[PDB]
Amino acid sequence: TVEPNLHSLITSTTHKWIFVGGKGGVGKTTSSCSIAIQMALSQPNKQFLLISTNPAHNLSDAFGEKFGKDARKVTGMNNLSCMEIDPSAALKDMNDGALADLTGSIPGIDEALSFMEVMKHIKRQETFDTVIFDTAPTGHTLRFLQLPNTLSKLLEKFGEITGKLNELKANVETIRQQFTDPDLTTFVCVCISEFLSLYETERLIQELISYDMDVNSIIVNQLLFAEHNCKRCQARWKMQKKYLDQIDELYEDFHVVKMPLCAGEIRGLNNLTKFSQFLNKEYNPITDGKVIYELED
Amino acid sequence: TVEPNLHSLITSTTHKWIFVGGKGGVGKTTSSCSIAIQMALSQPNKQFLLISTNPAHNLSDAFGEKFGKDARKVTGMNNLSCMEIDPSAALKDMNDMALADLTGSIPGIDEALSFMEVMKHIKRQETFDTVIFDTAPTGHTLRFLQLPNTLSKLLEKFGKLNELKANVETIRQQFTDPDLTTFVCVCISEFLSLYETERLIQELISYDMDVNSIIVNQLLFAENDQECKRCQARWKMQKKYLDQIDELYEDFHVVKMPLCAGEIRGLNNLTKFSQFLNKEYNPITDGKVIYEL
Amino acid sequence: IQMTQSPSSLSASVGDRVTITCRASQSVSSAVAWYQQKPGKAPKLLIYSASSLYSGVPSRFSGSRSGTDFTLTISSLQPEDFATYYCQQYPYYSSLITFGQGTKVEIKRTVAAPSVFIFPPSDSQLKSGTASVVCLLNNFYPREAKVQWKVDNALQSGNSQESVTEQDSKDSTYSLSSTLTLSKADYEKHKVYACEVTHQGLSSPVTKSFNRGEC
Amino acid sequence: DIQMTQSPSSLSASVGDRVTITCRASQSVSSAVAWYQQKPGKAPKLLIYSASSLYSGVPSRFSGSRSGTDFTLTISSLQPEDFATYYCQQYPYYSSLITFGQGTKVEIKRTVAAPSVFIFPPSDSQLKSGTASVVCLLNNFYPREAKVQWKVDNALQSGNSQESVTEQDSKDSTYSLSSTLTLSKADYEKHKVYACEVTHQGLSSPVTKSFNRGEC
Amino acid sequence: EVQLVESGGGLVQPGGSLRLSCAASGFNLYYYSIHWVRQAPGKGLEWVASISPYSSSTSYADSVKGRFTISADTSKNTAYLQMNSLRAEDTAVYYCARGRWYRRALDYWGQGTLVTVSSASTKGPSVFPLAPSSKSTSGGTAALGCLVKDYFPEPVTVSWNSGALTSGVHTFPAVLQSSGLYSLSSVVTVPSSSLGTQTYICNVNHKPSNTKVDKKVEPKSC
Amino acid sequence: EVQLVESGGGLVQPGGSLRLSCAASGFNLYYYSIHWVRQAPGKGLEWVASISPYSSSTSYADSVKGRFTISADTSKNTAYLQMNSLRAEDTAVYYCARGRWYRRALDYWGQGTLVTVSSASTKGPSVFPLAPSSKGTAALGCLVKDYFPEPVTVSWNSGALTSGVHTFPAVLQSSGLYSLSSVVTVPSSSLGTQTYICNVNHKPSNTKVDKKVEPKSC
Ligand SMILES: Nc1ncnc2c1ncn2[C@@H]1O[C@H](COP(=O)(O)OP(=O)(O)OP(=O)(O)O)[C@@H](O)[C@H]1O
Ligand SMILES: Nc1ncnc2c1ncn2[C@@H]1O[C@H](COP(=O)(O)OP(=O)(O)OP(=O)(O)O)[C@@H](O)[C@H]1O
Ligand SMILES: [Mg+2]
Ligand SMILES: [Mg+2]
Ligand SMILES: [Zn+2]
Repeated sequence: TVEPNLHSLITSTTHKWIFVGGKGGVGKTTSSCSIAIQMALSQPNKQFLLISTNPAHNLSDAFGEKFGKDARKVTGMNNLSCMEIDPSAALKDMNDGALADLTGSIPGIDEALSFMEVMKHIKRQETFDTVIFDTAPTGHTLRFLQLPNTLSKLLEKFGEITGKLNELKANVETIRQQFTDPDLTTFVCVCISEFLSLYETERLIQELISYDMDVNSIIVNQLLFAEHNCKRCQARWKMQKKYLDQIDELYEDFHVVKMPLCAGEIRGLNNLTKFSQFLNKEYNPITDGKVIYELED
Repeated sequence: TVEPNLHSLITSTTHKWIFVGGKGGVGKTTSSCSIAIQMALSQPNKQFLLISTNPAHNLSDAFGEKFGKDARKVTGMNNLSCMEIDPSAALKDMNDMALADLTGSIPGIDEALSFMEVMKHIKRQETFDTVIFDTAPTGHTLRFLQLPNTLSKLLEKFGKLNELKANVETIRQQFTDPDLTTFVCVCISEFLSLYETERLIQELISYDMDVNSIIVNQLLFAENDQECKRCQARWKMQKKYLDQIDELYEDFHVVKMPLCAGEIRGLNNLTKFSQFLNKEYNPITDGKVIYEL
Repeated sequence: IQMTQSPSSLSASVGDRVTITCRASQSVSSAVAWYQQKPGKAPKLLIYSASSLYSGVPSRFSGSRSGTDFTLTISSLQPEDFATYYCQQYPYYSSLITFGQGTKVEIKRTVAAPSVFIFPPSDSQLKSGTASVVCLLNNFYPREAKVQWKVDNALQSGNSQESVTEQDSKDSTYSLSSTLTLSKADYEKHKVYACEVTHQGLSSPVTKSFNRGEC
Repeated sequence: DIQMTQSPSSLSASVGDRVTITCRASQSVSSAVAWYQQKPGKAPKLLIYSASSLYSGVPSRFSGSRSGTDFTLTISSLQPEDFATYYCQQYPYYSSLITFGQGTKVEIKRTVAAPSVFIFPPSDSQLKSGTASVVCLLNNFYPREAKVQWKVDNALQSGNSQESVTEQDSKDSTYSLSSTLTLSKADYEKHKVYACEVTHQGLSSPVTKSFNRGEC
Repeated sequence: EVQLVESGGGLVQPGGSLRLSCAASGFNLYYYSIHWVRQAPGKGLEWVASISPYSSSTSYADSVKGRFTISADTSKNTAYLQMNSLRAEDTAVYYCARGRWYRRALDYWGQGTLVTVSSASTKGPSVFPLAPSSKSTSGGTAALGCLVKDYFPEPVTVSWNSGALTSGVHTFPAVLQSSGLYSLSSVVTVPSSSLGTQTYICNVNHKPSNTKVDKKVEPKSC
Repeated sequence: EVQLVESGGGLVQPGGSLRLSCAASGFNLYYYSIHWVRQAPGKGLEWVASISPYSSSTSYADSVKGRFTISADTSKNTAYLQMNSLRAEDTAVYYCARGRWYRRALDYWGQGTLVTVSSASTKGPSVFPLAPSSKGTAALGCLVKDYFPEPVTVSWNSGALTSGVHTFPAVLQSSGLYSLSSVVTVPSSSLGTQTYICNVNHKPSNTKVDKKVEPKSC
């Protein structure tokens, strides 16, 4: 009895870590903003942080206001804040600078400073009630989620081959168990109904399950819903519906949320807000088909 | 010299390193596969390698054959080979010749094993004539390309080690040589793509990476279409930004690619799409090809 | 995880409603499939996802689910439907595929007592060093029957093997051969060789026997 | 180091005339060039971008063209509201820098008119305050180009005079000019003869106004 | 049309190795999953191995886990089953079947390939008569037949009077004897009156040994 | 409708600091670039700084590099120019302009704000007569010397005499003070019979001077 929406998640009062991910270009940033907006509107008494773990940030471009290492409120909302981690500035901040910049260019520093962001938030609880992650594409996001488990094993052996580390050692374990708690942490997969997206999404979900990451929600984005004389739209819709049936069959225990390809561009608090409502209440192509042209330009 | 095609690059005989990158979902893999095919077809006398530096590989999905850490020829081609580096398998291999799984799960390892592939490839030349890189999305490709500059600075201050330091400098000078290395940006004519592509090209130039080719992918060309409320609306949006791209990048090769009605997968359909990287796509003439997949 | 299918066998007639069930040890959602196999041939897919009819399969085949209980139904059995059926689970959380024990659907007919025959080992075989004694149960139904070898009134166990034919296409009965194997030495030690047949069609067990070398 | 050399610094034209202003880039900047119009005391207006593209709302008489590192602004048929100063501007891709030309002032063409010249000695009032200003007036002349030289006892002066010129008169399109020689009361009382020599194209040889110190 | 074809089945010694192949046509093997399911004589279906080339994933039944390895060569569109440390228990028909990435139900099957694990050597059968009783008539008519004993490998086909006598004939399924050799009986019921007047010859042709036998079956000479 | 409004301009001493604001309306400052362009008296346009919020990038002319800092506040849709270590050379009208990602041409400009860098304090002018020579037309006028700041307004006969008048643009002297002359040409016959008084009003110092301008009594 898994409704085709994220209503249970949007109105969830237990989730503390919500990951939004998937193949590149499927709509991770657009979806993670929509989820963040919906939770913020649905639960006005709780504070929400939307962090981008993708090095090439798109949160600022999406809302139209500049974000940085320090969490700032989203203009027009009272309980949603964004954060785009800057490897360069952040390292300059901790040092206080050429060599600092040099360490800042090393691969992995992005996931490390992100984990460090998570880690300092847990210390805060022991701020924001829930944290949504606009993750990088599949490949590097997995390594990030492996970071708790990787640090835990690495840490004890570190101790040996070598007090402050022991406190650190407890915190990593705390993160490790919360990411494996279905009530606390979940991963929302975004995808499009295309051939190359199917196999990577499946491949992503399986690997996430092997990490004990809870995943029960799939957003199928950029759907045409064409069904009346356009050759390309009908051809591509014919393609989309076929794979859409295959997804519904494989993921019958999942929340499979279907989102339309809008005629306008989803930008600003308003259009994101106007789009996100279809993550809460399912999109009806016959009824709500007008909303795809009502986007402000 | 600014022709809206990659004919000059496909028939290039000096380039040894070709990077294909850009924002996610714009079509890096499809384009990097298409470029590799065109070069292979244009230069029968040369062997070409197509490496994927993206951890979530799509070369196998795109061609329909399993590739791995060991380079394999593409079925149906005599001079084109792909390689999908697998971090877990590679590290166990290094251990069995001379902790490995853990280091294989550490963030950045993918960029490290990619550079090692490049680094050991250079050692071989001192083999494939040209190597095409299907890079990861904008954020992490930058980390990878900074690695030569990064390793040099880290390595020199730290102090066979000299031979390694010599190899890094060799890569560093070759990646900054416009005749040897270039970066091809792929993008779509959409707002969020406009600012990330620009941001990426500017950062690449600061690394002394040559970039003079931009692929604008998934264009509708609706006015040229058979003849729709949404398509004309989205093309109207695409054409607006497309004019802006033409204006800003007048020094670049701006190659425009149509949104096909079929799916570009397998050697045949990839080839048929790749031809539009050599001779520009004419919506009035070549409009039938988008349904022949 | 286990898939417990039932029954192991069932007898039915053309036009009958036949029902075969499979219980999953855990919840497998709807990840269950049904197959039909005739002897010597590869299995055919009938139903997937518990209740979805595979393409080209006759409509008399039907699948359904209730919790961990799964049911294969044939609305009106046809002559070509006599065969063995298998359920199969493919739950998402597991890489493993597991089959049920199978259900053999045989043709129902009226009780028929087996006519029994015993065959002493020929002289030709004895020259080679071994001795086979054969007991034949011919054209009986149902399939269940009990054969016991008695040598000089002593019970035998573990030195006999049974083989049964498929149902006869003309009269739908079974036949059974039981072969008692002795060395020529043990064979020539004892005199009386008897085969006792217990079947529902007999109003008490039948015993055919012979004495060694009495023509 | 990158430069945009604009020429000329000034040019005279009449209504209906075709006007041409050029700007040469020191390096190749491709087509990344824009043209602006500015009237005195007001902010510049964008006329052309990308070397030859006419900005929205700009009259079609304005036109741009490019040939290598040379860029040209053209006014097909000059109108009265077109008299002003124009600036070329480059914004090449490779550079974060924006560099402007020196500017081109477009003035109204007229017939040559000789300057009537006047010299003014320092007042008794000013000398009491400690300083001495001598003013030479060039009144209602055209074109603007003219040479004024202060000769104190037939000696040439440098660094102690400042010129100020009015905008073109709205009635007759002529200029007027003041040259002011400032000396301390001490240095002023050293020499006797103060002469201003005016050279202009409208005059049949230089005109010289002068006076002697304390000659009423 | 979609089809799979097994090959490689044959005779190997216990502890030995044998490599099976499953060649696919009508579909590209990379985007699909391939599964091996075996069936021992008289037993049910047993999944043994599966592979998804698209996800680099493989899985095995515990019975074959350390011994079997499943693989695929996408260039030639073929999957393989590498079997080592074979045991008698592994003797069975090996099917390969196809699965879908979204539906791990098996929709296309090969014809199957036979794997026989035994140290037994190729050997022709001995045929002995099951002579009809002259007087008994143990319920109904009279029974007689042929015992075809100690042969390998399978199969054996039996006839009667060069095919003229088919009515009343029952050829039992072969039995694997403890010696490692097979045996089966072919029986027939005939009229008691026709016992001395009619000749009965069973025809036993074991192809794998090229031995063909015709055995006349008469009553007991008292 | 797009418009920009500069503010913050004023008088500061050399070496001092000053912060300008450029408030935008009609467009989102994030997706565009904003530029400061200044114009010293009688000179051309000089770009000083640029900021692109969308690419976290800023740029400066070497003439102001390290002294000026440009920034933007997207929440209030406003840009700023922080000027430190100011010098007399920095004196100019400061414009702000936009600013496109695909076109670094400046399409919208503010009205401009005046920045004056000088150690000079407010001071009223001294007015001296430019007396007509005793021997057709005659030229006479007033020398308005040593005042600050701008501007100064001059009249003739309380506004009655406007024809033939030439009031020159002020000049910045080496002292840091301004000076200008206002002259007028009249009939030589009217020299002794008609009175000429120039009226100079320097508001910033509240000084009004009326100086009668007659020839020299020999
Ligand atoms: N439902 C939709 N309708 C119309 N356009 C969309 C929709 N969803 C996303 N887009 C557009 O498609 C592009 C890709 O969306 P988006 O940026 O969110 O993908 P992404 O997952 O965040 O990419 P990346 O891998 O770089 O992080 C964007 O320009 C976005 O505006
Ligand atoms: N011209 C086109 N027409 C139609 N479909 C296309 C076209 N180009 C790419 N696609 C499809 O859109 C999807 C995105 O393309 P693609 O995978 O190549 O982008 P990508 O940059 O490599 O993604 P990623 O960031 O994850 O690496 C693919 O499924 C691809 O098949
Ligand atoms: Mg994104
Ligand atoms: Mg890709
Ligand atoms: Zn359409």
